[PDB]
Amino acid sequence: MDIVLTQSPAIMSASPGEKVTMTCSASSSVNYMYWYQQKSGTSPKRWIYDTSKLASGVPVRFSGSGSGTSYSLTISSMETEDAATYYCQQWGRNPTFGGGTKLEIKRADAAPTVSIFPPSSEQLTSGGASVVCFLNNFYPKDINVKWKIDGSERQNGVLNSWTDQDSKDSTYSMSSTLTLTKDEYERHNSYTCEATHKTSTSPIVKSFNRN
Amino acid sequence: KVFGRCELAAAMKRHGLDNYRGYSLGNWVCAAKFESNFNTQATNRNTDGSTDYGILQINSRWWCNDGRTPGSRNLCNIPCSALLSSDITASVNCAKKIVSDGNGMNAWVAWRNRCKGTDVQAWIRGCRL
Amino acid sequence: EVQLQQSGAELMKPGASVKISCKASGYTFSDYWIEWVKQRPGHGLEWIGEILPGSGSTNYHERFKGKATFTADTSSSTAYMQLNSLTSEDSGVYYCLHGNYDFDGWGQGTTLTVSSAKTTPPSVYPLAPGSAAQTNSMVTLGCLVKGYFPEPVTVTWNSGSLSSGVHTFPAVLQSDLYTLSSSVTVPSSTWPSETVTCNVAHPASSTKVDKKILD
Repeated sequence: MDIVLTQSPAIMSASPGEKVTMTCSASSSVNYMYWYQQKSGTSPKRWIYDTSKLASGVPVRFSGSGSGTSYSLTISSMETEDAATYYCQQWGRNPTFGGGTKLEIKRADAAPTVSIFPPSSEQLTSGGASVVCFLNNFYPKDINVKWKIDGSERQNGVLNSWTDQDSKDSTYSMSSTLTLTKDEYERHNSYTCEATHKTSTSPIVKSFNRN
Repeated sequence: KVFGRCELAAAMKRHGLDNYRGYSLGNWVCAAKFESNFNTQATNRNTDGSTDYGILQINSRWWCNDGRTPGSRNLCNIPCSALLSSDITASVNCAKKIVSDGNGMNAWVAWRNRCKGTDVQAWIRGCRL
Repeated sequence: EVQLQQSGAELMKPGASVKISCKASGYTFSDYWIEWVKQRPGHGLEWIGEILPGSGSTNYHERFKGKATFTADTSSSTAYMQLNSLTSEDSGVYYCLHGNYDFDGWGQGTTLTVSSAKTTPPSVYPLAPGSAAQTNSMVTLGCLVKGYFPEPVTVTWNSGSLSSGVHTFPAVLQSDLYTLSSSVTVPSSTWPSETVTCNVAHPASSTKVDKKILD
């Protein structure tokens, strides 16, 4: 049997000092719930065991509770270092983990700094043309990037990548790359990167002309 | 190790299980057959976080201590790992305590579902005991 | 102090088998279970199974029966997990770990990549603003690290001296090749007056490129 654990909110943000509560719902009743904390790039750490017992090193601001098909993890007062993904787990006959709750740091809104770059001469000589656009240090993470070639919106050939929340200023950054062949690139003049963020009703536009 | 059927019957007999608390030898051999298929190393995770160990699948919540089971009682006062030896001594001693818990062999799920009410003598049949 | 030291990253082709080790220390090896977990981006964490060293006992999650096989060597206090019939779906990070009332630390994890793709060094391209770009107070530059395999690559700027103001984005896969970008931001008046170079290393191909950013 497969016991499904659904965690909510899937993603949430909190400011230091704020109370945080995340839930884990099971498709079937379980006797105990376990919780693990994982930070980007490192192994998970057991955080709470036997439903409410704190693992070694876990600060008292953390508490676990629940029964049956509903359990929760609560942080009395959010601290900066608590930012991470928390996974619940039922440790029965066939152990399963929830999808995790990603706890991020809440901060003031920040408009992205957008920068566009033409393909390097070296890549062009190789027959390729990648146009890169950086949208750095913005908040919240929600953001939309649109590419335009000679005024027309371009969808295909675009690949995006997002960084994890910055450990310094708690902002987010994004990279968007439009890749075309050397010939296709040479058959168009203007390239534009448009960033739409909640910090403004008007998108930030950055562009250049090959000619 | 995986015990032979008659080999185990002989071992259980020398350990005084024949007619122990009224349960004829066949009962014990039958229980081991359906609990672990005579495998001394068999283990199975349960649902309360407990694990069943050995040839008679002794539980870590009430009988042996495995150091990770909630509500541990360890009524047999023995580490669960000690119930996985090719020598059945530890498992037999604990089994004698389990059967005296107040429910007889009903303590064993496999015994209830596959041995109880059947011709358990068939499990020692043909064995030169 | 209990420790679990796993073996290094693995790169295997489809159909092969791989065995990952987990060396334990700081306690009586035969007295504790060592569990194993799989992690994949988006798919989350999955419990694989466990082994009790010395007794030879093992428990497997129903989803991994037949895929994983645990063994152990008490002479070196090392546990192993063998994954057979490898497929792309097996790519991910694998962990061995403890879970009990005495301790519950996890190993550092082992990255496994299953692909038919061949080891390829990255092409490294400099990213500089267009000659028509309007100068501001700050200037952002970058490096495009394209077409490499497998992961990972290490990117630094000016040999690490430029740590702050740097953003190295997660690589994206396509056509069995990885592509990544990194940006660095400094005062407009400091470039090109002061040189900026991105250092890209790809261990798998034993290659190291130092690309200076020019106008």
